[PDB]
Amino acid sequence: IETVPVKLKPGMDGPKVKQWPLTEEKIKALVEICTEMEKEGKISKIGPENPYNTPVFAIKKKDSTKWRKLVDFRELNKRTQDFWEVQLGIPHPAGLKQKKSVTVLDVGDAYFSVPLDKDFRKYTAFTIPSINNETPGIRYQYNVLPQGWKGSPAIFQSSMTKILEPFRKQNPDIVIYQYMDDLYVGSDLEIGQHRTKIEELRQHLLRWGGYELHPDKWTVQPIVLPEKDSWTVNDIQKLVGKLNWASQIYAGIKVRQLSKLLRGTKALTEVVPLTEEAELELAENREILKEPVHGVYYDPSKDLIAEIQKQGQGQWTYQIYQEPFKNLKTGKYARMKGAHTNDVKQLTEAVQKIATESIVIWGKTPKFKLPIQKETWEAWWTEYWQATWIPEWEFVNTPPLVKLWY
Amino acid sequence: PISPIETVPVKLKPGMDGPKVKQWPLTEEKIKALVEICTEMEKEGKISKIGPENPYNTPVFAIKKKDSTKWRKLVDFRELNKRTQDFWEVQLGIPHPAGLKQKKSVTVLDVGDAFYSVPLDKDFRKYTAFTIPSINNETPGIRYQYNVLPMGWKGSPAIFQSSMTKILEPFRKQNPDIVIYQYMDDLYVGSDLEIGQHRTKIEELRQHLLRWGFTTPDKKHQKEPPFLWMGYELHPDKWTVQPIVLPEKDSWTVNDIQKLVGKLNWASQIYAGIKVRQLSKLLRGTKALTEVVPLTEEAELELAENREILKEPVHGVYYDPSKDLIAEIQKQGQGQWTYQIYQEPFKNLKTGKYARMKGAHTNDVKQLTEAVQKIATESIVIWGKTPKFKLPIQKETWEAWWTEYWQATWIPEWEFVNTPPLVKLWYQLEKEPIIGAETFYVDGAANRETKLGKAGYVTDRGRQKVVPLTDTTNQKTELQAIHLALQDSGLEVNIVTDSQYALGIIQAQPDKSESELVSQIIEQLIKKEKVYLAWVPAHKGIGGNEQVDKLVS
DNA sequence: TCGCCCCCCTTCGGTGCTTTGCACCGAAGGGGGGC
Ligand SMILES: Nc1nc2c(ncn2[C@H]2C[C@H](O)[C@@H](COP(=O)(O)OP(=O)(O)OP(=O)(O)O)O2)c(=O)[nH]1
Ligand SMILES: [Mg+2]
Repeated sequence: IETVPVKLKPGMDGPKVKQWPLTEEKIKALVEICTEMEKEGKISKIGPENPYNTPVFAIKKKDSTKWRKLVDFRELNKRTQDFWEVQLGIPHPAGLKQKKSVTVLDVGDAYFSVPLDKDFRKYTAFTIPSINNETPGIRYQYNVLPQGWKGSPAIFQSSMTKILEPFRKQNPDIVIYQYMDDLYVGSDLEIGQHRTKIEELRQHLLRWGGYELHPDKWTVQPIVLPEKDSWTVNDIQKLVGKLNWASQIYAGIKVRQLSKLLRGTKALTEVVPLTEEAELELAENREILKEPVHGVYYDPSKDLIAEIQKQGQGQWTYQIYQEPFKNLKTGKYARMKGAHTNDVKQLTEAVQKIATESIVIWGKTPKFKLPIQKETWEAWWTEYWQATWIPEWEFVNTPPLVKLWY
Repeated sequence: PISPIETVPVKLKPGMDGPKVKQWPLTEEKIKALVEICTEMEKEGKISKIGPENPYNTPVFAIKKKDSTKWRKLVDFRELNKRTQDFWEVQLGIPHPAGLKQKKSVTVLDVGDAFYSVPLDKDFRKYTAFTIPSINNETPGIRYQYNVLPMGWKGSPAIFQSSMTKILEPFRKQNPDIVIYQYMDDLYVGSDLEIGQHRTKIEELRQHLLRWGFTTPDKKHQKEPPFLWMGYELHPDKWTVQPIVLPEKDSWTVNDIQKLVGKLNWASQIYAGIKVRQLSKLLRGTKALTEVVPLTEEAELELAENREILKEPVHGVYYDPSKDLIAEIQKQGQGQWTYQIYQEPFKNLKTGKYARMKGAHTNDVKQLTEAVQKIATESIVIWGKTPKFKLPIQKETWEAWWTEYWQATWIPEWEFVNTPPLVKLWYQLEKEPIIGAETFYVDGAANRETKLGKAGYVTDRGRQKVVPLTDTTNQKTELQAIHLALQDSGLEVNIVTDSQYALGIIQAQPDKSESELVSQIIEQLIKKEKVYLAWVPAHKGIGGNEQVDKLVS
């Protein structure tokens, strides 16, 4: 078959990102994997005259106890031409988030049957490191549509459509959405009856070449206000600063008849009785925060952004937005691994879950603002990553003035 | 011999052409060293004569080798390198003897004339034009181009390393139980075979290299311990660094101190407890490498301590894969940390230190976390796994940190070790207001263009204060306001500010800072008994805050 | 009068914030070590 011409965006050059250190078992997995891929012609060994590189590592899902090679092509994808400009990419079905159970399938291997534009292959180079630098790094580049490259689902688009047509025609009310290397497959079948149709789809695939989500239960988490019977000055200074911040999100929120309560230089633990106009002002503000914001709409042309705050007790709140203070979704992620005691694992899992929700809902992942030191994140996050995609992220140090989302 | 291996195609950067730079003058001892290398190099096909058709040139020179009597031909390809394509370097790091395993039989080999045994892409050779001057006046020099990798070209190391890897690949796959550490042209070859069978494999390896144009001269073939390798000495059971000679000086220049600090960092990989904070401080604010810098008393003490350590002989041991790795950290003061990595007690694999100051404001717990992260990364590099940690921080202290701190943080499997001084939080902020304690409504403001500012407070018990401030900033005044409330308050205090900034710093529980002013506040926070700190939005007429915001107006 | 690699310590300068300095961070200066 004939390769599709592919270019970087104008004025950009290929990725030049250093390989980071890898554990013994990840290096072993990759040597085994890349060796086998080399024999099958999917990659070729290259030298240092190719000046591009992309980090490579390996993940292993507990419920699939084999390793999965993961090339972090985030940089290459940012620099790759758009196929929306060139009319090859994928659309998002609005019905997927309506389904009762969504299963995630890794169909990365379907790409390895299509060759890649030979002028573009050099941009896919990666380097396998060596324990104690016993040897120089070993470099490969791709000869076929790589896993994790955004041009792969676009180029393989028409192929994937034809593979799936019989299944989608036989199961009209199952919704399949391709996101990168994954198929997101939702239906309203009883759980065991869902899993059987997934096995059927897996079979239709193997005649050419995870665990269950529940958008049903992705509740939104609002801004709540404390309920008590007695109120101190500090309770009301914290209530006011909170509502003042919230007046950047909601409309017509009032602080005048609660600030009045505090007039005077008062003791923080001084119990101040609510007036009836403060009770009116409070129960009123309470309801505005109850039901959601009027006038917030998804814009597919703009990026998604996700913020996360650590709240303790293994709890994690998050907001997804494209414009400041116009949240498309507020939520709260809670862990259950067992110990209670790994923040970086919890945050890494919170990030995969939030990004998974954006794919189901809007069809793409958000750029994350992560509440963690860059170097702490980079020391550990690959130990807990379980997805075939990686979202964009940046690192923020944001002291809470208000515990706004709790 | 010239390897028959394929040449690596290499380009100039687009739009760029080749270097046109004149040879400078050289001594007659160096001209004769080059002529002999060069006439010989032409006879081995390493270089070829060129003529005026080739417009390029680049300067050449020569240094001596540690092979005391031989010379090293170098070309100043700075100009060619700029215009040469980029490469992806395949040397990702430096092997460490602590990552070696005990081997029954060991050999160290070095390839002769390594770079000159690898051919250079034929289309690129014309850009390597140079000239040998021969005492300058009497003749225009004799001109050559390289046919093989030049020493001084940006691409030569990686192309050689890549070529060596390919040449070694067949032998490695045929002998998976023979460890070959391949660093540039230096081969460490370890095996668990008997010496006789081992030396058979060596011959085989050496014959394999010779077929591909890589000689292994006897002079660089080490057969017996101690093996000289990568600046270390490998014995069967242990390893040492080659001797470290510290500068001795009555008068110290900036450059001398830079050299001294670098030596000590190199030593810190096996000498425990090395410190360079006070010596490095001396380089701050200096303006020339030759500026005399007087050693402070603290730098003299630190130097003295380091000399006592360097006087005691040390050795590392080798890695036993069947045992756990253990990393133990001690606190040394002033943001300095030292660590040891062992498997059996008092048999260190290696040591090291962490002393970087990250951020303007931090605390010991954060810096301990950074040390942990440095050690973890280093351990992946050397042994492919992270170690078990023994840390001088109570489990209670850590739990108190990662619950009240708003960022995700973590340490892997670790064990408390009572080695004072211990890492600890130097104060904590009450998460609830404190009954009976005074309430301070603090505020500070500065005129953005004027340099002038005011810091002050008002109090529930009725107290009142304003402080003129000169040459300040908006953020400083807020810090000063906090500075005052802590200063004029009892051991228990409640405080209220409207600087998200100040709240951010203090709430992170810093115990040190590049800011003298923040240090003072830290000082004062440590002396207090309880402190509740609270924030309110500015300029919305809140009780107390409005009283003080008015007052500071 | 050179090249490539890792490390540490200092200095400088670009970025973005509902800023007017400030904190963060990558790069480049110096040094150590390797071939
Ligand atoms: N540009 C440059 N390359 C060096 C330098 N030192 C070593 N190399 C490179 C080039 C050498 O060919 C290669 C191996 O180092 P060696 O010390 O063994 O020199 P070489 O093998 O060429 O000669 P030899 O027969 O071993 O004495 O590493 C240097 O100072 N400058
Ligand atoms: Mg040599």
